[PDB]
Amino acid sequence: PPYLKWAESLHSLLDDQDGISLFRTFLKQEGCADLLDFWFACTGFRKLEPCDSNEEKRLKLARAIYRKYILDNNGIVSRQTKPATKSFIKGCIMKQLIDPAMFDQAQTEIQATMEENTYPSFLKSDIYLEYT
Amino acid sequence: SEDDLLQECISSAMPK
Repeated sequence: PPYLKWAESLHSLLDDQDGISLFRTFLKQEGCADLLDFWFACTGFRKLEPCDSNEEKRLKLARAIYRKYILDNNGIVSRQTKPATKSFIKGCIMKQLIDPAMFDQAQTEIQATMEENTYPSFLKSDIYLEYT
Repeated sequence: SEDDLLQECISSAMPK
């Protein structure tokens, strides 16, 4: 049963659209869906190839992710990412040197944040319990 | 820079 696999690893949960939907609903109610959106945004950004034809799209995307989740140090993603990590990202943005893996560290920190609090809480939530 | 651009990016990373 898919729902059982989701309790074995966060990666299993996020590899299932029903799992993602349920988990995002839970996060939304807890006021932190940005954690998951950001996680997927980094993955989506990274899979874009660094060729000339994608240059403009990639820069606009990198800026968008930065502006919404990294810029203001008050959002939940920004609050859960390290100063040095955000500094490096800002530098990539300003220099316009945006390697596909530039958000990797931030993504790892946010992934840990979910594994540490919201993921476990989700598995013990009414939403999950009801679904199962 | 754009929620719509972020949404397209997020969608591309979804399973299936």
